[PDB]
Amino acid sequence: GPAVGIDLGTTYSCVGVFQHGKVEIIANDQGNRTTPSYVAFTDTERLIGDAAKNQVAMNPTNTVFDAKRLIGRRFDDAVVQSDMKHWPFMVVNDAGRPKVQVEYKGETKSFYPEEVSSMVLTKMKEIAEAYLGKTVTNAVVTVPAYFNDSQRQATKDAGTIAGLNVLRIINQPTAAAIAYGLDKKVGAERNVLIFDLGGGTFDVSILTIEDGIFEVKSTAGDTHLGGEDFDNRMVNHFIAEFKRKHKKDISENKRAVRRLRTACERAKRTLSSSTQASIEIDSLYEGIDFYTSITRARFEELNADLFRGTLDPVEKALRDAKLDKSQIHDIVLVGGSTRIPKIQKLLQDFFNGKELNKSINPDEAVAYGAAVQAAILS
Ligand SMILES: Nc1ncnc2c1ncn2[C@@H]1O[C@H](COP(=O)(O)OP(=O)(O)O)[C@@H](O)[C@H]1O
Ligand SMILES: [Mg+2]
Repeated sequence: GPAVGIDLGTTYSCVGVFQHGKVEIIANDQGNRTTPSYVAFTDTERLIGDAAKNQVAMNPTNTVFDAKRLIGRRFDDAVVQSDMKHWPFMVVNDAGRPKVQVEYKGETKSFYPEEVSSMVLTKMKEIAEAYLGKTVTNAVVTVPAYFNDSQRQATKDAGTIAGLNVLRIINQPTAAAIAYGLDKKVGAERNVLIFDLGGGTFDVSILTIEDGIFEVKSTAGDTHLGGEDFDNRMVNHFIAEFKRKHKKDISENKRAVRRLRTACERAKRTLSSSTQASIEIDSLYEGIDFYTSITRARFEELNADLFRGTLDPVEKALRDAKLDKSQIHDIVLVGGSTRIPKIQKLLQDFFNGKELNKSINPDEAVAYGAAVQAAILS
């Protein structure tokens, strides 16, 4: 069976395979080309991917996500301490190692973060296998450039327990560059900036490629800035609107909020191609159907400060790598949030009209690159 490339993301994962000189990003059962990094446990089953995310609103304590934030980390870790204050599922301490605790089939169980990630990895494997019609064994999995030895180990382990022979763990920025062929030798040093604005993390990496050898000169970003924050701005906006028209605050009702957030995320996606989108939610609060809409203009202004602040980490990355705007040769967009028109305008204006590399869907770029690398490695 061919070796596959797997992008194990914080919010979404994606799998691609290199066949006949072309890379194919494989779609799941629901036809999506990316699958949520979600796992859910119920009375009767274990849900993974779309099925898991599609039921979070009613099973918050038993629906796990953000496992990538825990992987390879300790319970005492300040990061873990801060983060766990925001998850509806519980994190327990098992001899210094953090574990997620859920109720599966009425019984209480706990999993190490690598076990949860292995579940998502298993889903990608069977998605590839379904498509290929053959067993998938070898794989190249990607990881952020900033992951340390423990995090890389844990990611590798998540793979082995998923029945995957991890050929190699390569950095996400490097994978993105390989997708565009920016790794080909042109007899000269090339500086490339990877702008990765995903579902929950933002990362800016500056790579220097010489003779086909990558060198991460600098990196910057924010581990808590992503498409989720954009959705939230919309949510808070609609909560206020609902209160105006119906004099009813729905903030307390967790289900109404979660359903609204789902509708916002979807509208947001439409806003990247259309200038307006409608939100049609039946019986949002009590028996009130919430029918409304948003314009791209309004969306842009709701997140103006967030979008704009995106340039700060870019300036920082530049100065650390000791380069001027003019010195970077290529700029590649990675992450689902980069499909947002305002973000593309903003970055391009910053780089004085420089063209952006974005022919490959940004949320598929890393998987795409990993597949090519998997191919050569086999
Ligand atoms: N058309 C789009 N416009 C804006 N955001 C989008 C669009 N398509 C996907 N997204 C967003 O991208 C994020 C997913 O990013 P992705 O790169 O797939 O994952 P990850 O950050 O997990 O690596 C989500 O916040 C999703 O709403
Ligand atoms: Mg990503």
